[PDB]
Formats: sequence, C-alpha cells, structure tokens
Amino acid sequence: ANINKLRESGNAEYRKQRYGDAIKLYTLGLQMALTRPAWEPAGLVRDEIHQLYSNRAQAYMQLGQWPEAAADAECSVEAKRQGNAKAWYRRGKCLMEMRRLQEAREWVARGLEFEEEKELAELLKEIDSKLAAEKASRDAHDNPTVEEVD
Amino acid sequence: VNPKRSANINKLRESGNAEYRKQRYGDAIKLYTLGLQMALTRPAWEPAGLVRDEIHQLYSNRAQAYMQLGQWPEAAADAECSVEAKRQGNAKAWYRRGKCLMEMRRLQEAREWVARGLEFEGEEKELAELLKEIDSKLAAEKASRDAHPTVEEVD
Repeated sequence: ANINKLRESGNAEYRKQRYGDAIKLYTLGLQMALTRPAWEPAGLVRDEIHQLYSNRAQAYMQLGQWPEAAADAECSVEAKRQGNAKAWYRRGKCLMEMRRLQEAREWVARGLEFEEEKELAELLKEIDSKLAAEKASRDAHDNPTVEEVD
Repeated sequence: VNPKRSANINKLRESGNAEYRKQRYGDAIKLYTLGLQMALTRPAWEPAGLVRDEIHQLYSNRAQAYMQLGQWPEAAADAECSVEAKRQGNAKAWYRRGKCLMEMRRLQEAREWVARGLEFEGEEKELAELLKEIDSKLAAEKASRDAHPTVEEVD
C-alpha cells in the first residue's frame, strides 16, 4: 500500500495551491489502487481509496468544479461510510453549490446519523436556513389553503 | 330539502363553515358537533355511504375551528379521527394534527405523523413543507440542548 506516498505527494501539491497537479497525483494513486487483481485482499487499499477520493474531492472543489467533487466525495463515503465526516461534508457542500439543496439536506442528515456534528451540523443548519429563504420567496411570488374549510 | 340523513348533515356542515368564515369559531364547533351527532347515530344496518363520507370532513373542519381557538389537543383528536375515517385524499387532516402536535411541543411524534401521512395519502407539498419545518426545528432544538463564556456575561 505504498500508494500512500502518491497521496502525500498530491497532498503536497494541494498546499502549494497547484490543485491540478494534486488531482493528477491523487488520480495516479487511485489507478494504482484500482488496477490490483480481483483476488487480492481489498481492505488495505480500501482505507487509502477513501482518503484519495476525499482529498481529490477537496482539490476539485478548490478548482470550483462541483460535480466531480460530489462524485469523488460519494465514492469516499462508499469506501468509508463512518469515520469519514469530511467526505460527507464535501458532497453536501457540492450539492449546495449545484443548487441541489433538498438532496444536500438529506445527505448531511444521513451523515450525521453516522457521526463530529460540529462541521456537519453547521453545514446542515445553513442548508435548511437557505431552504427557508426560498420558501419565503415562493409564498410572496403568488401571494393559504390550509386554513380554509371545506 | 331532502328527508335523507346526508343532506341534513351536509346542511349542518355548511352552516358550520359559514360561521367559520364569519370568524364565529365556537358556533362553528357546535354546528360541526351537531353534524357529527347526526352522522354517528346512524345504525350499523344502514348503508355506510354518503353519510359516512361526511365524517372525515366534519372532523377535519372542527379540528381547524379548534385550532383557531388555540385548543390544540381537541383539534389533534379531531384530525386523528378524520384521518382514521379517510387515509388518502385528506392532506388537511394529516397537516392539522401535525401542527397540533407541533404546538404541544411534541416534535418527533409530529415528524413521524407527517411522514406517515405523506406516504399514506399524498406526495403533495403542504404536508412536506410542514415536515421540512419539523426537521429544522428538531435540528435547532437538539443544537441548543446539545451545545449548552465571558462575553455572554452581563456586567
């Protein structure tokens, strides 16, 4: 599992803000992870893959492209469902930036059931706050059936 | 001017709604109650038809009138009876009880009720908007309880 090395190299490039190169190194790590024969034990490389996906998602976000990052984050969560709060966060935020608020809400709400609520929970709070903002505008737009009696 | 049970019950309900729209809520409640008496005194060996249809409507209506007087428990029971009389196509009843449980500081019960209601009768927004509200309120609450500092002190 010397793929760790590659991740670290990518990690280096991440701090230098040259995120593209970090993406490439993370990607190489992933390929070195995914090209193992099917009959090799998979867990060792499992943890590493959750890490590689999460980190590549963050770099991708720094580049401002959300679909890729959401995908990567989701793969990270699929490789590690619990203990991986950052990945939950990143997919949530991506969904928010893609104006996909409801699904973001669902996602974070799930993540929190698993976990650290601090990062995630303010993220969630912010999500249903934004949601409130929309609901308000929707009412004003056309100007109450619930009170009405049939 | 039918001799039928249904038309007189219906009359009762319309009177109730009229008094409701004039914001005479107590009178509306008494009329709805009369209507429910006419509906419920129908013998078992009678056709459980258009008379039995009036029940979910009377209950939902009286629940609303109760909510206009801040009387949440009563309304909650009425709405529950309405939903019992009619699962699907009765979004207002589900809703009304949902809000009643909300006002009675019983959030999880309302949450489950609203969700169940959602499957059970609709895919319709209003229930869902209320549900979203319930979840926001839950989260915030458990935030203050769970979170529990010098600036905060007063001098």
